[PDB]
Amino acid sequence: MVLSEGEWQLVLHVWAKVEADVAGHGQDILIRLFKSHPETLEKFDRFKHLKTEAEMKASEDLKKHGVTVLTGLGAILKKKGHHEAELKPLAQSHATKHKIPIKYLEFISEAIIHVLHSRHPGDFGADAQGAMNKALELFRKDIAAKYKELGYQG
Ligand SMILES: Cc1cccc(/C=N/c2ccccc2/N=C/c2cccc(C)c2O)c1O
Ligand SMILES: [Fe+3]
Repeated sequence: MVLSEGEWQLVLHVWAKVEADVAGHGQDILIRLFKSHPETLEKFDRFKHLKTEAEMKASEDLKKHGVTVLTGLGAILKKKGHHEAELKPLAQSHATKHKIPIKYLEFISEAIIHVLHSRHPGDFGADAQGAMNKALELFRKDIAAKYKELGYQG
């Protein structure tokens, strides 16, 4: 995977917008994920009992997790591919502690793209979506590499 500097700038430009409302984007993304793929909700004992979108929107645990996810992802994206230091811990944790399959990472990537488009349609066009897709694909491929290294067939 390789993005042009221009593509990385499209990614960082839209992320600056995500940063103006991290919690809101986080909620939208996780709600999208849980509604699109209900099985992923089973991984959170703290709010796996959430059912309606109203319950999800009112959940402090869901909101907090969305902030954790986007804060971590933002740190990785800003490295423009040179994210070994930030990605290693995330990978090991997801493989040995959380046991998150690669397919789940694919699902959340879909949700991220969808929400960014929904909230920033005037700027998150085909070029930016393509760039973010490549960025998240690189992210997933590098996580998969760490997984395989530790024997976790996620
Ligand atoms: C993508 C991403 C970027 C930055 C940080 C994270 C943090 N993930 C977690 C942190 C603590 C505990 C659990 C985490 N992830 C759980 C999880 C559950 C279902 C589906 C997916 C897909 C998950 O990553 C993250 O998942
Ligand atoms: Fe996670």
